[PDB]
Amino acid sequence: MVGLIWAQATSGVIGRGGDIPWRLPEDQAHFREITMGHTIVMGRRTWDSLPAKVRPLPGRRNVVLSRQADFMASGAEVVGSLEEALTSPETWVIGGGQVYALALPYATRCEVTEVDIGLPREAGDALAPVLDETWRGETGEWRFSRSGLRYRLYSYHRS
Ligand SMILES: NC(=O)C1=CN([C@@H]2O[C@H](COP(=O)(O)OP(=O)(O)OC[C@H]3O[C@@H](n4cnc5c(N)ncnc54)[C@H](OP(=O)(O)O)[C@@H]3O)[C@@H](O)[C@H]2O)C=CC1
Ligand SMILES: COc1cc(NCc2ccc3[nH+]c(N)nc(N)c3c2C)cc(OC)c1OC
Repeated sequence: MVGLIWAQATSGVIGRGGDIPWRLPEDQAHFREITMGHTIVMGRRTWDSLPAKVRPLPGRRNVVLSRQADFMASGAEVVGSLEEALTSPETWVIGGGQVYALALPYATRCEVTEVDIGLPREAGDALAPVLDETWRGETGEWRFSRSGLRYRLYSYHRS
């Protein structure tokens, strides 16, 4: 099984300036809950985007895609392709616009957090992948963060 998990603004924006344009602790919790104890796959840029104190992501087998051969990611496995990175029976892809798009054709689950912030898609934005008609979605209800950010959860699966 290969799962994708991400948090996006309604517009599909997941990242800008090498960072995420919001803070939603409830989403961190969700991300942590789902990926804990599993293999995670992330782009080199996601790795670099991780605050120092949560890299490698504790409690998960960290795998980082990079084309750079000298690239070292302390406490993670650096690999040069998705197919070397998808070796584990249940891998969560957590890891970058570029990487969701590579990983998409292999995935059978997605966990999406939608954050209710108006943020136009911009050139350079890391963006969420589009799920075509092969996918079946379950949409959760809007909630309010302790921080007043409205957000909701979607779960997607397919044959
Ligand atoms: N809201 C959320 O859920 C998401 C938030 N984000 C945000 O997304 C952004 C990062 O995403 P993005 O900018 O798209 O970068 P990515 O995380 O998708 O990683 C891009 C890097 O991954 C490597 N990679 C790309 N595809 C391949 C391939 N086919 N073979 C070998 N290596 C490959 C390259 O590494 P290299 O250049 O070293 O060769 C490339 O530079 C950041 O802003 C981050 O904060 C991060 C994850 C989750
Ligand atoms: C800037 O501060 C932080 C930034 C990040 N970025 C990576 C990150 C953040 C939210 C996420 N939310 C979902 N639904 N899925 C993901 N794939 C995801 C990822 C991959 C992760 C952190 O901890 C996990 C953190 O501090 C705790």
